Amino acid sequence: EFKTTPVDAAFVEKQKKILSLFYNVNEISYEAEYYKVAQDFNIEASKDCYTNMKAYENFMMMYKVGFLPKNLEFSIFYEKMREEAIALFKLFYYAKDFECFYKTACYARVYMNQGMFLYAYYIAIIQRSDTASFVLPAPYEAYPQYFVNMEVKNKMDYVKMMDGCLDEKICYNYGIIKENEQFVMYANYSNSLTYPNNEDRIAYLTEDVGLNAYYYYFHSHLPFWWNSGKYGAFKERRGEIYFFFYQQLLARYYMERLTNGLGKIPEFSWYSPLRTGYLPPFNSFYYPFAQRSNDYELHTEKNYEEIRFLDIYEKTFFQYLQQGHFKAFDKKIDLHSSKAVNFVGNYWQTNADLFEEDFLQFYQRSYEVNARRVLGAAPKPFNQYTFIPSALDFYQTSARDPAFYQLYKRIVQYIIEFKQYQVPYTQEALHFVGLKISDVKVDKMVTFFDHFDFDAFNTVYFSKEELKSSPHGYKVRQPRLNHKPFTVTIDIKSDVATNAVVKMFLGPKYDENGFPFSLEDNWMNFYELDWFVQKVNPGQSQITRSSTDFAFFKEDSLPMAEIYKLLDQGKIPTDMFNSSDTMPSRLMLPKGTYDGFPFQLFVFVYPYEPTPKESEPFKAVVPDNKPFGYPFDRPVLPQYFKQPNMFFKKVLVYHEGELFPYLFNIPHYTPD
Amino acid sequence: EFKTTPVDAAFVEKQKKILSLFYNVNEISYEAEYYKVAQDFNIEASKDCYTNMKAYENFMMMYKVGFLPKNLEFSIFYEKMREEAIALFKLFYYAKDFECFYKTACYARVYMNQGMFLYAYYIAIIQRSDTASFVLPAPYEAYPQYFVNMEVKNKMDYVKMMDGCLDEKICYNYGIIKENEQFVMYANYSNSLTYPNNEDRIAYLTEDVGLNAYYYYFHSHLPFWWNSGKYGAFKERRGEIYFFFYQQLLARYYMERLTNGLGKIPEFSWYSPLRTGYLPPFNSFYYPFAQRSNDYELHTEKNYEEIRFLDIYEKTFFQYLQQGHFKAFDKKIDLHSSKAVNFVGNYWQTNADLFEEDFLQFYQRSYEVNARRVLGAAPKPFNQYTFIPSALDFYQTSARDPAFYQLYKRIVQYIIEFKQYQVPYTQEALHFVGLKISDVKVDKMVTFFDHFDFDAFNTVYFSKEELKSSPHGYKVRQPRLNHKPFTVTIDIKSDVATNAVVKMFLGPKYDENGFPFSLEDNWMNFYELDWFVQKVNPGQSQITRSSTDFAFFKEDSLPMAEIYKLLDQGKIPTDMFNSSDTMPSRLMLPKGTYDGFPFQLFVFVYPYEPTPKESEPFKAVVPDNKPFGYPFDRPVLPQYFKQPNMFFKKVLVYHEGELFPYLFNIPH
Ligand SMILES: *[C@@H]1O[C@H](CO)[C@@H](O[C@@H]2O[C@H](CO)[C@@H](O[C@@H]3O[C@H](CO[C@H]4O[C@H](CO)[C@@H](O)[C@H](O)[C@@H]4O)[C@@H](O)[C@H](O[C@@H]4O[C@H](CO)[C@@H](O)[C@H](O)[C@@H]4O)[C@@H]3O)[C@H](O)[C@H]2NC(C)=O)[C@H](O)[C@H]1NC(C)=O
Repeated sequence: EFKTTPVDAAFVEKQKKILSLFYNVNEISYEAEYYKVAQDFNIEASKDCYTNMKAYENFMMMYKVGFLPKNLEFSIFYEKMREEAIALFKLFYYAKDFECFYKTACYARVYMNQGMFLYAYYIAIIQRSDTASFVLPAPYEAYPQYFVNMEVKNKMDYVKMMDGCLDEKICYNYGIIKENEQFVMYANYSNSLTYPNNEDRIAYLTEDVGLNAYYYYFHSHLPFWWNSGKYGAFKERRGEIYFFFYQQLLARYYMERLTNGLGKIPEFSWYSPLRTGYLPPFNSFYYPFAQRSNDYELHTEKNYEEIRFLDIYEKTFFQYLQQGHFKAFDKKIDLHSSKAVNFVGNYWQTNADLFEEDFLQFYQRSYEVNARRVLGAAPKPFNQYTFIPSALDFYQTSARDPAFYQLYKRIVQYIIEFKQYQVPYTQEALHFVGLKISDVKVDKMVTFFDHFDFDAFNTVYFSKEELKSSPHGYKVRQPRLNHKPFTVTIDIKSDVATNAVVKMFLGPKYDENGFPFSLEDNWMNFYELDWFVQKVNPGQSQITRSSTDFAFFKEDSLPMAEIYKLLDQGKIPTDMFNSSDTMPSRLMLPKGTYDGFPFQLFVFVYPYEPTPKESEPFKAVVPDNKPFGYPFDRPVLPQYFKQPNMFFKKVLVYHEGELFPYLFNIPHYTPD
Repeated sequence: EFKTTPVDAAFVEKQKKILSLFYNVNEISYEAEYYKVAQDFNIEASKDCYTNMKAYENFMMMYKVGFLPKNLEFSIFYEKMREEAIALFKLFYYAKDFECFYKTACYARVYMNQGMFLYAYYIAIIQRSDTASFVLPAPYEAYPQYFVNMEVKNKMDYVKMMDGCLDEKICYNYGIIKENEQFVMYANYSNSLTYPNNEDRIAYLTEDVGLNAYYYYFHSHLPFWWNSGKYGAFKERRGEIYFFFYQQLLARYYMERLTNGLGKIPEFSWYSPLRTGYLPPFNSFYYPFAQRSNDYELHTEKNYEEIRFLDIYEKTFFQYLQQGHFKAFDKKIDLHSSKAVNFVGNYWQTNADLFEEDFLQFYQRSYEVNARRVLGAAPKPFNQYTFIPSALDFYQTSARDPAFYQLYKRIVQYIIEFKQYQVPYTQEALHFVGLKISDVKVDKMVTFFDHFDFDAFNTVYFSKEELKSSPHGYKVRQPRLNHKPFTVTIDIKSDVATNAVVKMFLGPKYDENGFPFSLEDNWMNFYELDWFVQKVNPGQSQITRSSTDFAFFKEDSLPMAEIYKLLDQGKIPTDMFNSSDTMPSRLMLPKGTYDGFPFQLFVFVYPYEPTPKESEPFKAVVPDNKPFGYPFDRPVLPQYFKQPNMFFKKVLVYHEGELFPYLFNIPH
């Protein structure tokens, strides 16, 4: 009951090579294969490992100067850095074949900044079409310092310096135990000291490792600085998925807020104090992460120039809308087409497609980068290779900061302002003639917390001796949200014999007040649970769909220990290779309440139009003509949403066992 | 459904006369008794109707000048108005006997500002020892303009102008119905258009008519501007009563917050914007009530002077705290005693007692009065008699404004700072030698909403013809919170045999965190449910105690129409008589969840010391020399609250039927 895929022996060899660069990423083992291979890799004499001569020579130019030194923090949001990671990726991506890529990576694993190496390496593995099917470690196993609060990281460093536990009893009381000769450290989510306000209610979501990893995978599947020509016809839809990704994520987040009684995502101004502070429980080699207080004044001497830029970046968009048709980055933008939809997203992300070039150029300033800089609260960088980090400097920690959700809310509002220019769906575009949903039934929907382990060994240091055998076994254990399986049953009268699409969303039923949401105001608050095609036949029939089969959710990634165990059996975990960029399903449902929190499930059935065969960047691109998020991709006329083939069903989400995650990490106490 | 008291014939004659002044408060019936008696009343030639000659002549000087004109808004927070209300109260109170009192009242009811009359008349009935036992209409029946949202008031006004329903079925859809030839108007609590924020989650408590009446009652039972010497031995505890009242209230209010996901009462600063606005649906037929927007700057030009005042009034207090001991207002005060608690309360209320005088004087400025003027947001009064009203201008609307709880939270905190001077209770002062609570059991505690009617006839005008028949029958229907009765059973093992005091408190179990509250930071958050004396037996016994019997909660007021019918039978309602100044039962519990919301029940048993034989200003004054709120009148060391004669029980408060009151008011 963990999805398997069989896999042959040539595969095992290549997968083992790729996985091996992730062992002890923070130090160098002189007797690892990678070290020998890098010693033996003559880079000057290797023009013929590369499909692209320019990339090679471009790398050598920067190479001869020198790169970002080992041990410094890496972030693509600083330019000098970005130009280097991009050079590294071009090398990885234009390597003739696998041998070539492996020597290049070994070299980089040895001689280059570990952050930069891991960033380029992940992206290249996802992007190279000969590596497309290989599995990667979960990002929290590759960069545990981005996923572990200081408290836990310190406890582990402490256990290491002592070479183990003084005595068991002392240790157990501090949440430190041995299991099968490995160390396990119980971890709480952070308290009122890092989230000095109500946002702490939600720390179990915002600090969730799955949810942070998801954002990282999203970025690495199509990074802003890269064009999307690798993906064919998807190029003309890149901006669409940008909106969708953020609209869905914020919809997921607002639902968490509702169950924890927290109301709307706050709005703000660049010219005003921002309310919800955040003190990141992280440090880099030199600096504690930058802290932002409650009521932090965004508008100060240090951010004035940035704020001017941000301000006119948004107001330009207003000017576009005001005008309908306008000259923008080559063509005339007409707001009534869908070349408009694409433009809108590329505009807000300042991605490579906006400029219709291959890679983001050195002088093109991004809206999102400057926003993160203002909101990150950090002091200005010490030099081009040394910045003071904040949660917003990385996709791995971004979702920990309340400001992150506020910033994307603002962008999503802006896009929704443009979406006011889109013609709404008519009766005839949504009516499925000859078919009616007569009823929807759902099993009990139940959430709970349960423990979850990962190996954090990459954040622990090891002697020359211990390294000779790839040492690990430093596990973090944490209560994480989860739900039970449940089945949706859909009942249908049908005249016709066609293939059909069934979509299901979850959205709010009541606002923070107690009033029924009205669709005109709530369509942006629905997130997709599922999509699939079904043969329908006339009469009454019924489709059953288990939550374990929902399209947009995955199983927890396996740890590397387990990946290797499986490899020795010719086995690969499906969800880790066929769909890493997908939301973990443990977070499928907001945390419920013991009585049951009211949400609603929208079930929509429409005719299926045979759409060709692609191989797009994400799981969110289903083989359909339909816009992403359809029929909730755009403003609603409510009288058109009483279609026989639509059905809004009230459902309560329960919760069972302890309502608070800390109750799982108390020494002489066991929960429920 | 209500407790009755048999009542003799003399009483009924007097009670009827009293209640008759509360009929059609807003116009005059040329054919009613009160009118003829008022006309026959030579105020000039009847000095001998009064105990106090000074009071008599004082009123006359004033009356020769002139009083607040009829129809204008009356508020005791404005100097000249207060001085006039006090003069009229002096008259009522010093009336030789009930006859002179009636005449004066008839006289006042005819020639005077009706609001000013009602204010003075209420208080007089409560204070005069020959009226001590008589009953009063609930505040919402006497001043329904202060308990009705504008939409409802207008629905009634237009029905009157129409002389009834044109068409039953349009009317129905607007929540207007005929019942026994009386009109019933259904009323919603106000929407985000009234509280443009989170505080609207709670409108069902803050707008609640019981809760607002309760506050009006607490004021009238002992007004800040008056002396407390009428209650003798109680005078030494007036400040203690003042603290306890607000502490309890805020504790109750915070519990409603917690069940609606709301957290701590925000703190504020006179020199910064106040986050939470208030827009009242009330008007004085002249000005609408002043609105306070969100993020309203307190420190603007028109408030410079008042903020200066409020600022030193506070800082003077800090200086007290810093100095430990000092002379103030005659006295030498040492913050280690209880002559201290009393002083501290009196200080904060600037009441008459703080000056050792009979009535507040013209020029002794009140912190609460200016706090309320600044927070109330109104432009400055136009003249002596004409201000722009705010919710904080009246005891009967105060509880409706978020700022009200913020203001009293501030005062109560300053008192808690003082309380750190008080020496904590020790093991020996709390331990009951030879007695132990072995268990506490509680019935299911269930809240719910159900309908409640009152007569709003007082804000409707009638013709000469109609008036001849003193007319009513304009009823408002509203969902109100409520709970099902429940029993607490306490199990006690004891060695010997004495009378015991049993006390029950309700506190939160967790903060907005989800984290257990510790007693150190929670003692202020317990509200008292009950107090009673018990004969304890040797060995094992069980005390059973029902909610319907809880000492600090009352049944609902009956409307006058019902009071009249009871009087016709020789009966009155006990609670309106014996305990009007007590909180209503239905509000005993905060709204629960279907779920069941986690709180704790604190059960205390201590030895009974037969003491005081008194004459009570409030029912909060129980015949015990212990402090009010004992053992939660002061900072706690959590390790002394483990005596066998204490039990903390987790209870869960459930809720049944509809969670939102508006679903109770939907048409077809
Ligand atoms: C206290 O507060 C509550 C809540 O605000 C309020 O209840 C609301 O009352 C209104 C009418 O008084 C009610 O709407 C009526 O609604 C019904 C129900 O409609 C339902 O079905 C529709 C499809 O058939 C669907 O589209 C709706 O969303 C809903 O589920 C409806 O039959 C009425 O239709 C209209 O009639 C009016 C006549 O004036 C015409 O103008 C119009 O052309 C329609 O024919 C009408 O809309 C509403 O649903 C209630 N709100 C909620 C949130 O439940 C109470 O009235 C208020 N009570 C008092 C005494 O103040």
